[PDB]
Amino acid sequence: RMTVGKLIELLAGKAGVLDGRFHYGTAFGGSKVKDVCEDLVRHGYNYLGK
Amino acid sequence: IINIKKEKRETDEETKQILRMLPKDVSVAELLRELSLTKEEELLFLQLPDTLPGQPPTQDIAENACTLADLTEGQVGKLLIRKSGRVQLLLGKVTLDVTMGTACSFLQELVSVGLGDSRTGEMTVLGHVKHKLVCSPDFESLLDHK
Amino acid sequence: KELSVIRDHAGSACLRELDKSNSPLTMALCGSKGSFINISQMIACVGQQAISGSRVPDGFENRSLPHFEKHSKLPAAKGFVANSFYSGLTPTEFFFHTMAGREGLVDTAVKTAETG
Amino acid sequence: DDPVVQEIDVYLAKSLAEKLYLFQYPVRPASMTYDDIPHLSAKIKPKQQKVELEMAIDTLNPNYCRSKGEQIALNVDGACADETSTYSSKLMDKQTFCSSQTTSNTSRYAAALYRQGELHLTPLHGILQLRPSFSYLDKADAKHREREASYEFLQKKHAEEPWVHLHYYGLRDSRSEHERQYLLCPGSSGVENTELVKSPSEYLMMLMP
Amino acid sequence: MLLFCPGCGNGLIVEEGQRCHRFACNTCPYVHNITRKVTNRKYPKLKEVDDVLGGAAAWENVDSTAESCPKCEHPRAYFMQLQTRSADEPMTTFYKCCNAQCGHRWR
Amino acid sequence: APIPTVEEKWRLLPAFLKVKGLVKQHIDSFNYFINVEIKKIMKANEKVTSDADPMWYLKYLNIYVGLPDVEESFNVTRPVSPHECRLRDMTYSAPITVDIEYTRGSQRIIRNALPIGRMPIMLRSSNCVLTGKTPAEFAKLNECPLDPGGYFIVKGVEKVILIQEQLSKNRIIVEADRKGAVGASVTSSTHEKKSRTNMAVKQGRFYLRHNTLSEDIPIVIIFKAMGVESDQEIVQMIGTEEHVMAAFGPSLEECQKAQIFTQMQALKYIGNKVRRQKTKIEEARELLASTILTHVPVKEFNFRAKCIYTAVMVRRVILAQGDNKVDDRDYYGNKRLELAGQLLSLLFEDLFKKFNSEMKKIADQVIPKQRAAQFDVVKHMRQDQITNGMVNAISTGNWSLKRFKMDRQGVTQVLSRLSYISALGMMTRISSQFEKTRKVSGPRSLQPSQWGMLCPSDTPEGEACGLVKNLALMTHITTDMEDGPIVKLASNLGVEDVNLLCGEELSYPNVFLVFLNGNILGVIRDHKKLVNTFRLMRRAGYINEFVSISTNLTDRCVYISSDGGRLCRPYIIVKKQKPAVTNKHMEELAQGYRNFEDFLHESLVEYLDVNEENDCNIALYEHTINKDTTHLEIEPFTLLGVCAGLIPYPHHNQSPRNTYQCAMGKQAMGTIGYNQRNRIDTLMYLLAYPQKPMVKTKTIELIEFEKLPAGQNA
Amino acid sequence: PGTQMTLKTFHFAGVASMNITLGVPRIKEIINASKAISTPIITAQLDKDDDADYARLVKGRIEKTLLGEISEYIEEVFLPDDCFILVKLSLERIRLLRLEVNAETVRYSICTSKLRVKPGDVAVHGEAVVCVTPRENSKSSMYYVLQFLKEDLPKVVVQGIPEVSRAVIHIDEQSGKEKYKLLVEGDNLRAVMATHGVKGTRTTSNNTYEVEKTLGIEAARTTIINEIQYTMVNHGMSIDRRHVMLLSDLMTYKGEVLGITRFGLAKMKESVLMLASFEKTADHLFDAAY
RNA sequence: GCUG
DNA sequence: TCAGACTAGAGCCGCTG
DNA sequence: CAGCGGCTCTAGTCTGTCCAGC
Ligand SMILES: [Zn+2]
Ligand SMILES: [Zn+2]
Repeated sequence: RMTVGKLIELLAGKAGVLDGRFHYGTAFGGSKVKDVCEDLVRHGYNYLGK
Repeated sequence: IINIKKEKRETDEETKQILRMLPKDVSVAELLRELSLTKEEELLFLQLPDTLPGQPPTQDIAENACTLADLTEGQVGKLLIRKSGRVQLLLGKVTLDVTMGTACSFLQELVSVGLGDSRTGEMTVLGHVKHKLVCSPDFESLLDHK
Repeated sequence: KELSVIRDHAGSACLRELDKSNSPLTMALCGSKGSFINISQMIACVGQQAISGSRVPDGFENRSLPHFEKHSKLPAAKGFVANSFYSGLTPTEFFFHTMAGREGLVDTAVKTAETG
Repeated sequence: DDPVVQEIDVYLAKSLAEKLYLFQYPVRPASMTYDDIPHLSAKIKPKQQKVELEMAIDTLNPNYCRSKGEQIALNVDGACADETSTYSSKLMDKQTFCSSQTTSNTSRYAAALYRQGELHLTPLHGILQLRPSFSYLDKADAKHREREASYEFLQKKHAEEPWVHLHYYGLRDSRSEHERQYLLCPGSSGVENTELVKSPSEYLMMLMP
Repeated sequence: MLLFCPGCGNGLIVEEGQRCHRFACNTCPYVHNITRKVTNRKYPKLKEVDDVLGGAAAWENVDSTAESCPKCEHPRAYFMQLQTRSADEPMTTFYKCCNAQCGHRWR
Repeated sequence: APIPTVEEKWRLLPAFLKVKGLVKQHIDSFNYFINVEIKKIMKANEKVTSDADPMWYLKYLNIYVGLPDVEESFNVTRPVSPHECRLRDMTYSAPITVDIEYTRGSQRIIRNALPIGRMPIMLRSSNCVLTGKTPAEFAKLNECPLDPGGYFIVKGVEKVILIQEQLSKNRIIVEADRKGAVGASVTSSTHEKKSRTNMAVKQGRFYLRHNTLSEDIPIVIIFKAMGVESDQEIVQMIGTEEHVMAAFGPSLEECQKAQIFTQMQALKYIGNKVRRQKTKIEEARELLASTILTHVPVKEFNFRAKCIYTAVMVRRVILAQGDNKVDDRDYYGNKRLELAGQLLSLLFEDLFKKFNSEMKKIADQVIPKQRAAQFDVVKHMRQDQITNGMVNAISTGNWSLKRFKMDRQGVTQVLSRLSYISALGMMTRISSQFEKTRKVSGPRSLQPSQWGMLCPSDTPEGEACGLVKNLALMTHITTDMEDGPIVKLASNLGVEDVNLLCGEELSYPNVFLVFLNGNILGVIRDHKKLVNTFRLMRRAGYINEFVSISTNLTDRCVYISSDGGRLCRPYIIVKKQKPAVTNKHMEELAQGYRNFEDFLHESLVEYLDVNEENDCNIALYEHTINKDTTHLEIEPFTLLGVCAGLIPYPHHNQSPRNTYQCAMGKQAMGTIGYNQRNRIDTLMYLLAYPQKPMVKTKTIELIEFEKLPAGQNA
Repeated sequence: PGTQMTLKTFHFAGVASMNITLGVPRIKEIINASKAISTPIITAQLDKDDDADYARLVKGRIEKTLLGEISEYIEEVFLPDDCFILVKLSLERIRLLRLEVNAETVRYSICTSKLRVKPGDVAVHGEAVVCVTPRENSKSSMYYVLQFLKEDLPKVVVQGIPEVSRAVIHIDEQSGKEKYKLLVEGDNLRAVMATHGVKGTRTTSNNTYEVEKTLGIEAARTTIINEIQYTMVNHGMSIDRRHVMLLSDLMTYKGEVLGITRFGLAKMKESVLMLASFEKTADHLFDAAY
């Protein structure tokens, strides 16, 4: 089904709950993977959520 | 067979199908041909805007339309030909633009009709009309100024 | 052909470097779900979007959308999506993917009434 | 872009402003002119302007099939009556032209007699299209039909206006070279106009209320 | 060709008179004697195309080669992909394989 | 160097949704009905006169629609709120009050407020009690500030008039017949008559067809009946190229076989073909003046302006055989959208005419029979014709108006309350015209013309696929303009009256026609100066901003459209590679110094239309701006609509997945509103502990979904 | 399988041209047994298949060419003594396209079904020119019928088969050989079986009605088998041959190819209640009463 | 109208 | 909405006597 | 010189368009 957006929503949300943010998922924009990967490692989780 | 009553081939500029054996002009070129190349007088026929920039003089009105029937004889304006073929009709403080109208190729006759008597009168043909001019307001300049 | 050749070349490269244990690769190899097209389409390059077996027909006068010049027969003007689903589709590319996709719903609906 | 050529003065003439008509012939090319053709009558109604003309066509020229001309004249007119008759002779002598009116108002149209260095405008009272009439064929059918055997109100309103008859003076006749001078206006070379003093912003508000 | 009467502007027809063929009006006496050769060439379009077709290069100007089919595994191939049925949430492909001219066509 | 960016440009979208969009499309049609169109209906029907016993007459002076009221048992009346109507199962309606002038022997007796019926008042319109309230005062009315309105309450059920998609009347379609011939047609709907007329080439010769003719008739006879008698002037209009003449040739050769050489003979021919509903001449002459091509005006039985139009049709059929440029009905410039107010206008005109004719019947019975007393019609003004005509049509959804041969069904639906999005979603739906007749797969496809107007993804999955569609977030539907200054401007921009010329000019390459709503305004040379100047006059506010102008260079016409029902969308104006909108302007808008209307006036933003963005070149982003760009897209996420705006990262998903969420997201359990506990409904689902989404669009913030969310983070 | 056929594209019968119906509309066309279908295609094998010069000759014997396609002009001539329409043949283009036509043959292409034109009225004054002297139609027409012929005379067929819209050459790609087969998009199988230089024993047709009319019921029976199996294999379905065999035997056991329509079922099935429980439920019950 |  | 393969008619021309 | 007759052609018309749930 190639629902890659579900895979990003899980990652952006996880980086969001850990620092009190709502990450945006707007079409043709939104918060990028490169930004949320660095939020997870700052809080001690793996950058790809595994 | 009569050479002046041949049958009409359909494009009126191209009437001659049987014989004894165009590009488009621009208003700068039309006025240049009738001044330098040929001194002969010619009847133009021009379409002015619905209102000219005047007031009807003492005509008892309301900001109603102004037409050439309301004005008085004399000089009414000046016609300027500029470089690059632009032509303007300066008809007051305002300048109106002048462009060539549709190129008619059917016959047009300019005629007087005078009912000099109750039931009879004179009809007189003053000449043929070949070219049409269109005058329009320059809405870009009129508006840009204000 | 040139575009489709670029798509084929970009797909082989991704598979070569994908490590064993990549879950998507496993499901393609064992055939349980997906295919090497699907992997290549979400990693490397979404294909030419095709409607009724052809490039996107002109739905305006001599062009597909007002964002392209008239008579232009370039790849992106007629439905070539150079992005993958990871990189995200551009406004223009998304519209093309949706259009080719919508031919999906249209065909399924037509078949049901007749096949019955 | 300076006005490097032909600053042309533009004058206004009113002496013909209630007299001048533009006639035009949609089916006759600009090279075939009615200047040679003898005209036999001119008719007008001065209000609800509807001009009619009758033009004579000759019969000794080769382009006239006299055998067919005798037949069509015999269809239209009873063979020997001649009290009322479209054609006096046994042949079709005349073509009649019937006008259609182009526009109700003509206020914005002007004829422009160009002369070297100056232009002379004159208002038009009317613009008419003249077409060859096929009514004679209908009359021939009506004579045959009798032998064999709202538009109503509006036409009766146009019948109230009495016909005005006009003498026709063609382009060759000296009266045409005479009256052509009344398209000019006597005036000084340089006059500042009392009218047309409005500004661009007053003019824009006048044409766009 | 259309030719029209200088008098009334109806359409002329060709007929025959006592000395010549004539263009003649149907509604007025006007006739025009054909004194000399007059012509009108339509100039239609020839069926030039010869068009041979179906060459192998005209078949394999599509992307795919050196892939694997589930039937005969040969490299010289001709692939196809569809998606236009959204009842099929899986993808749709069809393949042609013609190195040994085996000619499979499956899903 | 890169082209610089104005990052606050997205703010133009909240400033836009304050006035247009967000279910305003519905409200701004109903307001236009009850504040102006109800007066035009009365104005066209202002007098009634009994045929028997003349010189006695009833006159309508003015009409009012009033405020919602309930009529109770002992004739007490009190104002009512929308929620009391939901509970008690009654209709939320305001009394139509009219003032009349009439004869009781004294020839001017007046009444200043006669109630003749009751009008359903759509919520959040200009007469609803909710409009202009504060959220603390919605609480007294038991209403929710977020509830969109745009719907009626009729007998206690919430009913939405859906947006109907239509074809544009008064436009020359050129299309292929079943048999592969090419023809043309123009559905000539006017307010007095709708009719279709066709141009057929059934044997290589052109015939005109109409339902009032028992057989279709050669077009050269119709030209002759309209008084262009010479064959030359006909061919001059049709065209003077050799192949156009060769194609029209066999049609002259038909009329010359019959004895049709004269107008009277041609009118006699048409007379002997007319189906009977003076004989031969006037049942033809009136038919050409009034029913064939009825949208083209003939003033005093001058047919010149109709001859030019029927020549344009024949020429387009000829040039569509040589190459098969048949037109597509699927282009949205051709499509038109009919909203709540334009349907109710037809229904009320039918009801008001049946009211006057019923009252005329009453007068005709009693005046030459009953009594010497000069009876007053006031005693016969039974209200039930108006009230029950409105309420039955809205409740049942069938609009059988025999006056205009219309028999639509399924016009209204019950507003869905499965969730907040299910209600707001329904308010943007666009039902189509075909209505699932058969599997066509032609209009079900996503046409590129839908860009920014209709949502790509939000369509049902099922038999309705591609026939039910939803508006995008940033679209506007025009109303009908006054039409006056467009003509007065165009006649000054060098247009020439088509009556002053023969046919031949229409076949010149340097001559373009100008059309306004399908009625030719004349011809022009230098169309580029016309189109540019007309756009300048629009930008500076002299011409109304919704008037679109565009060029078709293939068929040599300039079109000016001022009719209502066409989708507009705002764009930023770009001149010489620089966008007009600036960061300072966006900052001023945020401060409130300037508003979206101010941007339109200063020529910073203008509304393009689907026929006009055919001409324009639109950059998506500032870095895509090239030498020949005319407009810049404000926010490209507004290509998606309301329901698709819930999806996080939809551009990372395969397209069918987005469509399914647009169905599922209407069905999710959630919270209907703040009044949900004081609300009694047939079936209501609520989630006990709802949470707002951890990842959200900007669209979620615009529609305020995170105030009453539907879901939980798992 | 009809529900699995997604109405795919990318199918052109191997010739980058000659589009075909496939999928559900092709199965529907076969089982309806309609006498005409969309794009009927005759495959003609050439006997002297060695080289292209022989293919283009016999292609030109089946593919239609009109008189206007080989004439460099057609002209009306009006003279004082007579008037006629004249056609000059472009004998250079004849000599290249390898057609067996000249002025004397074009006299035989005309005189058939063309307003009763007399043989005398057509003359062959040189090897490149023909003249058609017009005559009064004497039925709903005027002698000025030259304007009919001036648009009609080019569209007369001088050579080939009238039902064939086009033909194309196809080339194999196997390494072992190279031979040219001829694909005919048209609907006269008998004529293509009988032109000199087509191997008539090995040409076939899509259309079961053409094969029945030309080759009998047993060749039509095999064509139903071949065509259903061809359509199934292209969409990657597979059916055991015994099912398509039984379907074809069912449609041909009464000697005529009967459809699976209501009309074919009324010729196969005797039972009133079977017939009345499918379609036309009123008419079958009143007929059984009568 | 929507689900199947 | 879109064929669709039946059922009469209108002829048509040309041998068929 | 005239009359059947079948052809041939318009076109006319009635006949379908998945299963089921709520
Ligand atoms: Zn004539
Ligand atoms: Zn294979």
